[PDB]
Amino acid sequence: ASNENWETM
Amino acid sequence: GPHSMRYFETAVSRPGLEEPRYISVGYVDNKEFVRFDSDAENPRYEPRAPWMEQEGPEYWERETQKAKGQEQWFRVSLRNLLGYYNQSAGGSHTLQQMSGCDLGSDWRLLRGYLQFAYEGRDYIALNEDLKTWTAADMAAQITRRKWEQSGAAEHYKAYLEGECVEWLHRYLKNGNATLLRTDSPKAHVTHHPRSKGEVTLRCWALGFYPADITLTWQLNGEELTQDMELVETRPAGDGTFQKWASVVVPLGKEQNYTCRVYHEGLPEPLTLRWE
Amino acid sequence: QKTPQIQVYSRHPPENGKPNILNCYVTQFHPPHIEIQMLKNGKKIPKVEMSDMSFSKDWSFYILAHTEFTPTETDTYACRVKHASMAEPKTVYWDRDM
Repeated sequence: ASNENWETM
Repeated sequence: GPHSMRYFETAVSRPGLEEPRYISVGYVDNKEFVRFDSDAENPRYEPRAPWMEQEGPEYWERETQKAKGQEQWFRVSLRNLLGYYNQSAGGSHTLQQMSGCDLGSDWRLLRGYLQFAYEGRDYIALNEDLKTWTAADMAAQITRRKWEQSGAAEHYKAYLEGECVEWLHRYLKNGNATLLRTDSPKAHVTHHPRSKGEVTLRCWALGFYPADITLTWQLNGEELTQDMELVETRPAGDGTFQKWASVVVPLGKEQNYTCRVYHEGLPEPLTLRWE
Repeated sequence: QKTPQIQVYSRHPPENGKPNILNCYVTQFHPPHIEIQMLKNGKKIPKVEMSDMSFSKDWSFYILAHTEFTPTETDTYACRVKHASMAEPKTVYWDRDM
């Protein structure tokens, strides 16, 4: 299962 | 041996005002197992290995939901980088991400991984400690500072050591048969008479899995360092690989020259010569 | 701008008259937008199968283009690639010895 990123770049 | 899970994400901005194309490819031991593509008729995560078909509708639903959020994250980030690098949205730009975990033979965590590229060049990576960031240039520092301030690495550390590890354990179990298999190379030599008696001899290795292989040529027990031409390992398309190594120097005296194939799937290293 | 590396080769060893598969393996390229053509005697082969796009650990892109083909001693086969990093399209001809 994949991951949801946190803060945008 | 060692095990790994990796997700390779790509967002490509589209000049013609349209939204970026987002692709996510999952790998379990360097073999594709899942894939998402925003350009599909119905964009959703799809099984790309037979053993993945056993995951229920709730699994594919949840993964598609995550991919949709990722599509938005890459859209926002794509726009931010355009500002950092003083770029035009009229051109196409590329944002790539690599993340996952490595395990040992005992299935215990070796290390977590999280890396980003922009325009195919390194941008920012999470350090092995999964606490600190390495920015690759002055614009990537803006992101590093922003991510330190938001406690971003803590989120990634939790997944990389938690969920990444737990999910790979399930996949290695469910993919048991499919993952353990190796195909041994089938070798042979070809001779192509070149100019002034100087016949070139080519050692072929075909139908092997995995891709790592070693091919060598020997002149009466002495390995050939120079002269030996070696093609890059290529996929045959059936799920196997091919490679060849060639030696030029042999004239009308070919039996002095011997080829050796080394592969983990081999019950013993192969040795051959001929015409 | 990374320059595409091309390999034109068959799935199985070529035996004239025996149906086979012709592969065009394109690697080491950036950006991901590429144009690949397979040619039978200087002419475009309709029904060229293309692998989905993937990238390597070094961030570069790769794609495998393939076609159903029956080798003969007269019939020639090639792969023409168009990429932003190249001034002109690169053409690699099939050689049964490589």
